Amino acid sequence: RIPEKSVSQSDRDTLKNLGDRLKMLVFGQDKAIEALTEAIKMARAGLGHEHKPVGSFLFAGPTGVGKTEVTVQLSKALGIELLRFDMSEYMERHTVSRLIGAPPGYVGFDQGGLLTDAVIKHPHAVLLLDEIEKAHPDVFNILLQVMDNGTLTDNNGRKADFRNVVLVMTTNAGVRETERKSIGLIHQDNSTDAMEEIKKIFTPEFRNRLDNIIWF
Amino acid sequence: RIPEKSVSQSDRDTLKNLGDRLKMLVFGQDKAIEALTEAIKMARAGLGHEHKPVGSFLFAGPTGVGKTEVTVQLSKALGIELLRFDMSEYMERHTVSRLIGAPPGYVGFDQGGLLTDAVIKHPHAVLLLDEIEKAHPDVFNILLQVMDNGTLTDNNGRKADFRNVVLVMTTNAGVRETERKSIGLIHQDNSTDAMEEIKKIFTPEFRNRLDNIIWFDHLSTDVIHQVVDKFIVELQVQLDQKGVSLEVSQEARNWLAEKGYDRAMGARPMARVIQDNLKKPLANELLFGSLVDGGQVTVALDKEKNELTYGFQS
Amino acid sequence: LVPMVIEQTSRGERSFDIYSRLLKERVIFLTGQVEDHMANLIVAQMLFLEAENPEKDIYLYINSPGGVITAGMSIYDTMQFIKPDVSTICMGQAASMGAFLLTAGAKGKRFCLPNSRVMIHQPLGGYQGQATDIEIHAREILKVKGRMNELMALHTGQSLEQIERDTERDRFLSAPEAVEYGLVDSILTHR
Amino acid sequence: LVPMVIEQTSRGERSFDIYSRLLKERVIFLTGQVEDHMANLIVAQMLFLEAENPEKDIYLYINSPGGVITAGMSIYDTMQFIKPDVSTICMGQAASMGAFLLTAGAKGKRFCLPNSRVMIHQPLGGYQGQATDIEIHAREILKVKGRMNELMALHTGQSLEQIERDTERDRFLSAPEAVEYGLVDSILTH
Ligand SMILES: Nc1ncnc2c1ncn2[C@@H]1O[C@H](COP(=O)(O)OP(=O)(O)OP(O)(O)=S)[C@@H](O)[C@H]1O
Ligand SMILES: Nc1ncnc2c1ncn2[C@@H]1O[C@H](COP(=O)(O)OP(=O)(O)OP(O)(O)=S)[C@@H](O)[C@H]1O
Ligand SMILES: [Mg+2]
Repeated sequence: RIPEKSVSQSDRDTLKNLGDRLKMLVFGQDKAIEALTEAIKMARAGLGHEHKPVGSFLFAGPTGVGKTEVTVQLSKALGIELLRFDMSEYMERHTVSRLIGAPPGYVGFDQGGLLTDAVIKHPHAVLLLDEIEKAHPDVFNILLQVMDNGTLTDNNGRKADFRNVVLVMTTNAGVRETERKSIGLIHQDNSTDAMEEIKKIFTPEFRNRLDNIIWF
Repeated sequence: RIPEKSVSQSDRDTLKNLGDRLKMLVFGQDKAIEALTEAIKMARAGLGHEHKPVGSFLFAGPTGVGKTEVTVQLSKALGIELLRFDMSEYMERHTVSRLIGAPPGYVGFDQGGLLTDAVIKHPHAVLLLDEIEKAHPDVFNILLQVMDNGTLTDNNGRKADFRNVVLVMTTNAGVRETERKSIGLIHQDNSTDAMEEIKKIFTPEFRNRLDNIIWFDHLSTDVIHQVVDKFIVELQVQLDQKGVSLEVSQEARNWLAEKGYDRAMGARPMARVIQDNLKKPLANELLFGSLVDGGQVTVALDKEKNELTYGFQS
Repeated sequence: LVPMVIEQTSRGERSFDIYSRLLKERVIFLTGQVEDHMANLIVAQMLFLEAENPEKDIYLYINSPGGVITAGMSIYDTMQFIKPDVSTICMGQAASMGAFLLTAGAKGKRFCLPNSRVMIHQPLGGYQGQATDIEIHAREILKVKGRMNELMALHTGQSLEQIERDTERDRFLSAPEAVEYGLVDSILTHR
Repeated sequence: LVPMVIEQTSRGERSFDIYSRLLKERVIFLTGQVEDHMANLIVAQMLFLEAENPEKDIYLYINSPGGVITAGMSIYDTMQFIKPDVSTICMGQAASMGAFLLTAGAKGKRFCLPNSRVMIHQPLGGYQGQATDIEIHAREILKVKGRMNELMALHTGQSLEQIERDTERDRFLSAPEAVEYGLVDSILTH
């Protein structure tokens, strides 16, 4: 019950024209579109990871500067659902249970999980975990297996495998340091401070799994 | 559903060649393969523990050193189910009810336990607990009986058999202490804090019933060269399905290894450079272009340019 | 009272003092007479910043009236042992020990303000003691005095005779004159 | 003792001293005898606020009663170097270094109160020692004194000879009269 575009591999007209269609819709993010388009092309060319997701992307840049527009338009072009989750709500230690689901014997066990149910219902979709930096460290740990293995076991035991979805995470960690100039009389070279700040905020295990960190 | 006694000749050949096969797939980390292969040999030989699992091993090492690859490949080599339980989900004490099941009279009692049901369904299998450190400390208590008594009771009272299960837990607890730079005129010693972290993270009783604690060393430059070859082989298999062929010059392999070689990130960056340098250019050609059919791709590097020179002759 | 300042991070905002927050950016603040406890604090900040980021360059703000020579040796030795290149910027005046630590900074990064001041004077050894004790103690200042002249001479590059001639009595050097003499390489360029 | 004001932040309200809370509002209270520690502290606050906003100016309420010129000169050097100008609002006693520092403020942004008084006089140091040492001190002290008169005259724009004559002896200038002299642009509107 999908648009039938994804099932047909021979329909490569969309992929070649994906960049042009996306570029007209979003301006100033041609570099991001090129990286995003090329990643999907290899995934559709049979070079995708056998068990990992299609592509893990960390959208780091200024807020409001064409980060969520590429995600919504991409879903329409690829004929897949858009799964948007706000990480601001999931900032407490126990919020993780909402996504995976509460274990047996506790309230909320009947609820399969906000994230697990959505991926199971829509195996092909775009997962937009906006404000990822705000998310609790426990949530980051769950994502490690997602990129490495591709499946999140739920409370009921069903394996929520999603290797076709494209994961996009929006953050504003780097824009902060670059925007703010150094302190002291003599100016300091802060070209590389943005990457170092991202390294501190995100554990090395999380960063290593990511395919590429898009820059806006 | 366990290996039969009086092992056959065919099974014998697999056991002696297991170490060689695992080393080819996972280069370096010879000590880890020696502990797993020797434990399996003793169990089949009949010298295994009467009421304990085949082997309980804690693989603590830097990221990308193959802590989980040695376990995934082991299941493939032995043709046994891989019971991979991610411990990131079990980050709180309440999550223990998922592994052993909810007690009678509470919701989810009917669902049962994932760990008990999985082991019962697959007595002979490799139990991989990834990110064990990230789980709550209380969860480790459940493993005590498994490592010593070899049985874990379920909510209904059913007892699982762990005598044939290979318990392997991967952790990166000591990575933070070793990578951190010491402060002072004289550089402080290293590799000692990593062991101390495991002692702090795991109780003495947990470390007292472990068959061994294998430390995975950082990947060397020579090892990375083999890793690049392994990734190229995977790309060749994918291309063979489409009929395309890929040939990479020895010089190009050495150049690519240096570009992506990272001690802290291990082998995972090699996949990233392979994806960007090789998969991305081929992707456009594979969909529409010469690589659509025939392939015969040849890739080399120009010393003066210091960039890859792709060739497509269908 | 030390003013409090706020910083921002994804987790939240932490409250830090003005000196600590500026010390997070590798900017040290040397101020007041040189005491053994003071020098211990300054060197400690250098060792901490060395581990944090060796590639970056520290900025030791030397604004002091000088003090005990022994304390400065710890700062001078620490400034060299660390891998980063310490940049010494004078703000208001440079005393005897202040000047020596100013010149000790890495060549090519030393800077001074247009209205900065400098001064170098022979160490003072006035004390009363036993005749035998005076000779032993007096011998030490000669070695340190010659040692101090030699160290600045290497950084400044002027011959030992030039330093001896100028150090015969108290001498003051303005900011433009400092660059000419070679104590520093250039004036602080506009940000 | 100092007050505890609860500022409003998204995560949670944080108590702060009156100096720190007003420092968030680009206020840098300068007061007391000029000292190296005091001067070092004041410049640290200004550098921190430059990062917050380069375009916005940094207020400066000066109530210093005078002190060592070298300690006070530190703020003058940093003030010119920093991109955001400083509104030198003189609401109290302004000694030689205090008034000199007050004059350092960028044109069009300075301020002064009519009730207050602003005096400018030559620095006086009673150095004692050998005749040769006194001569050396006399050279540098006159040299820096000339430097102070030359830099001060540059911003106001008045002839250096006039400023030197006025500073030859101790004199006091009324705040309204200071506007005519050029020390400040004009008194507070209201
Ligand atoms: N760079 C851009 N190019 C095109 N449209 C944009 C761009 N930035 C914002 N928009 C528009 O902003 C509208 C409002 O969507 P928002 O979610 O508020 O912003 P957004 O930039 O899409 O995403 P975030 O979450 O704000 S970064 C979208 O429908 C876009 O049309
Ligand atoms: N020693 C190795 N030899 C060959 N390939 C390796 C090795 N280590 C890692 N790789 C490659 O890197 C891939 C991913 O390695 P992982 O299994 O994620 O490493 P890991 O250190 O077990 O990871 P954690 O558990 O997340 S710290 C493997 O599938 C191989 O392609
Ligand atoms: Mg792993």
